[PDB]
Amino acid sequence: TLLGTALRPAATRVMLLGSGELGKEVAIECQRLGVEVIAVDRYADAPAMHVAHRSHVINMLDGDALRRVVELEKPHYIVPEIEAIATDMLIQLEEEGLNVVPCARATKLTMNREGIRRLAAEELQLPTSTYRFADSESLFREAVADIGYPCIVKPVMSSSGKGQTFIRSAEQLAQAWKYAQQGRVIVEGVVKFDFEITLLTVSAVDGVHFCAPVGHRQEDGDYRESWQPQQMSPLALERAQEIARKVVLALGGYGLFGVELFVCGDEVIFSEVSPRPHDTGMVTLISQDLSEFALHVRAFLGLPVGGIRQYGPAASAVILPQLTSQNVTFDNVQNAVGADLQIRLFGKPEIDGSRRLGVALATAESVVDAIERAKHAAGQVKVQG
Amino acid sequence: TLLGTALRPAATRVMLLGSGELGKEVAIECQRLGVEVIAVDRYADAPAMHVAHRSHVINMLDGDALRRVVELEKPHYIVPEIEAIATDMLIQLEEEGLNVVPCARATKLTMNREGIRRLAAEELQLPTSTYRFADSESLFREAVADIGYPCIVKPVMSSSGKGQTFIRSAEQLAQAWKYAQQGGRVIVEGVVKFDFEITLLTVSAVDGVHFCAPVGHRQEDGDYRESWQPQQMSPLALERAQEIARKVVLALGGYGLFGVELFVCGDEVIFSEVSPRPHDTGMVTLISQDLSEFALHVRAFLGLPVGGIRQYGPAASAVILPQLTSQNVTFDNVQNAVGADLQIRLFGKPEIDGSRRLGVALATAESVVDAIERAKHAAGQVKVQG
Ligand SMILES: Nc1ncnc2c1ncn2[C@@H]1O[C@H](COP(=O)(O)OP(=O)(O)OP(O)(O)=S)[C@@H](O)[C@H]1O
Ligand SMILES: Nc1ncnc2c1ncn2[C@@H]1O[C@H](COP(=O)(O)OP(=O)(O)OP(O)(O)=S)[C@@H](O)[C@H]1O
Ligand SMILES: [Cl-]
Ligand SMILES: [Mg+2]
Ligand SMILES: [Mg+2]
Ligand SMILES: [Mg+2]
Ligand SMILES: [Mg+2]
Ligand code: NA
Repeated sequence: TLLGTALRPAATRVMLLGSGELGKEVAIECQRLGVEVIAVDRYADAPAMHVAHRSHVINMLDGDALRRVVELEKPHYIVPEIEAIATDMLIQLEEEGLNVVPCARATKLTMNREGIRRLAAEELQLPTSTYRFADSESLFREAVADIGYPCIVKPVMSSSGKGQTFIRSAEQLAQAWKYAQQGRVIVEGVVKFDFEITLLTVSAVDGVHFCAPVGHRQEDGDYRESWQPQQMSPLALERAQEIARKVVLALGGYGLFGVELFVCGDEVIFSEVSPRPHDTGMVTLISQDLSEFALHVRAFLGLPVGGIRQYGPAASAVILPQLTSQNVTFDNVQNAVGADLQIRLFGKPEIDGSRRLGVALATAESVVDAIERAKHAAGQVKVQG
Repeated sequence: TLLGTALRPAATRVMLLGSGELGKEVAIECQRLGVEVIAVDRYADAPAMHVAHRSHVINMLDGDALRRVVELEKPHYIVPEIEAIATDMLIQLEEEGLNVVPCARATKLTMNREGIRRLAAEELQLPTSTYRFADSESLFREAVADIGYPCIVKPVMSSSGKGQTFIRSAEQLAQAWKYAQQGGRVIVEGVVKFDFEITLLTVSAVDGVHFCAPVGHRQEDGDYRESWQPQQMSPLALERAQEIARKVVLALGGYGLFGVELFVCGDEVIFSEVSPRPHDTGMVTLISQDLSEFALHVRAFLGLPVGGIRQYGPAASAVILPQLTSQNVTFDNVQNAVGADLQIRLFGKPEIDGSRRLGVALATAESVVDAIERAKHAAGQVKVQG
């Protein structure tokens, strides 16, 4: 591995496609190794751009645009932060010699539930929830019919629980199908798990390594809190890793992956996977020697991970206000930091509704205490408009 | 404590005067809190400018120049990273309402050896080496004869051991003086024979004075080569060291992290000098603590409470200090400089012309001895070319 000096002619260049808070930390980790960072997004002043060398505002769903910025910047690595990109142009660019992290196929399979679900379920023969894909309400209707209640319906091209609907009644169908169209879907058979985890799996030169399992709390399709390590059976864990390894290897390429699983007893079920750092993984900003962000960069740059140290019970708790403003201020911060307590404020230029503006990070003697400590600090911050 | 959003009208603005690798980290820590950062230095593309919202290049020794840029960016805080700045204007600005970190007086006192030495030694009555100042070659010679041999002569305005001579005899008098003139006034200090020296990273915050675990370091030709933490010391030495550090920081005044340099002779501690800001030897904290010295400085000067500092066990830093002339430096064999319990930092410095710290290797282990070896080893693996 040979790295140049940022801004100099031999500099190594990283293009970030998506400049939110996750991209912001990858940017910091690149900066730490003197890697040149170009932050791209669909709006100006996205958090990653504050810390990048330069930025571009584009319609990332626009392949030609994507091609134009890439071509212009000639990056060594292209790192997408989100799903909402023209993965087709990624494939081409890759085919053309660009290094897409972890690999372009990976991005593609994961932006569509059909791909990923089929791969895992069918191709890899892994435990997942019961499901069915539908192209028409009739079929939708037909499908929900076969899955039963309750059931989840999601757009094959959805995230943050967008267009999704939890179905316990035939009456929602009308709207359910409509939401899911707001035109193909999946109907999944609700799983009754003890808890949900994120298994942060890094694929690198020295193989696949796992971070301690990350548990978390979702609400209204937003993770609220995450913690590490989530208490799991040795057997349960062994199984989770097996599934994660098969999947990551199956998708291919070096990088940090967020493998979403459900745990019931010693039983593990595959849900989905992010071919990049996952929001729940923000707890690794205080819980490990190497954050998920640092791991992603180490991996993609072709460097060996070797090992991941975990520092005890730890937690993250989001700062998720809901208001409209283009001039947010945060008061009472002195009560949101302290021993074994930190906070991050993203630099997002405005908000109009519900948005994640920062996160509180905490460590403690117990996972439970870590969670309270983190929750309490996020809650002391007064978000003003 | 109220913080705005960077780039927004109510943004909280921080101006860094000096954009080196130390400033770089301070900038990342500000950015992590959505703090707006303007990086200033005497050359372009300096490390911290890589991560700043905006950058300017001026003569920071020029009071007028300084005032212009402050007028132009209207920062809430002015954060000096080096000694060579218009301290007299800082004072003005601080009176004109600007927050100089930790304070403008602390900055004036420490910009020259005389200010800080007389304060510590005379006003604070802290233990220090014997010393004598001199402004002529003859007075220089008079000071040596009074101080005796061996002794060390140093220019009053300097750092990273520039123009310093470890004088063992009269033979060296002449060259010593000349070289000293190369880096006016000089200091002649008596040689302290300590067991080891430390940097005690002291944080003055709204909630008091906090101490990081002692950092030991090894110096060579003006540059620190390795640093490690914690450095073992008796309980008594640790207490005396913390008493000294608390006195000096409070005496200097203001919130921030300070780098208190001490010599340790068994249970006795002697004051050497102090950085009114993060210290290069403290880079080990980038791997060894929950909050690096940079995260700490920011926390403190923003007026937030520290609460406390977590130390993760034995660790060390080892500099990447090549010697070459280039404006396009590259680093190879990187795959053999990082791994389990092993990391590196590459600063992004635009050029080199001789010896210059371009990065640092960091490692943790079960003992400082193993950490240091691991870290020197990794730094050594890096193939610097240009
Ligand atoms: N079959 C299922 N059984 C039980 N809970 C489910 C099921 N599918 C989803 N969930 C829950 O819903 C959350 C979001 O479901 P996802 O399928 O991950 O949706 P998404 O829109 O892709 O959200 P992201 O991308 O993970 S943020 C999960 O984290 C679970 O809490
Ligand atoms: N009186 C003294 N006795 C014995 N050793 C000394 C004495 N003064 C300095 N040294 C040694 O020389 C090193 C450099 O001295 P400094 O006074 O710190 O020089 P410097 O130019 O200010 O370097 P910086 O500011 O730390 S980068 C110290 O870290 C000690 O190792
Ligand atoms: Cl004197
Ligand atoms: Mg998803
Ligand atoms: Mg999910
Ligand atoms: Mg000095
Ligand atoms: Mg010194
Ligand atoms: Na001040």
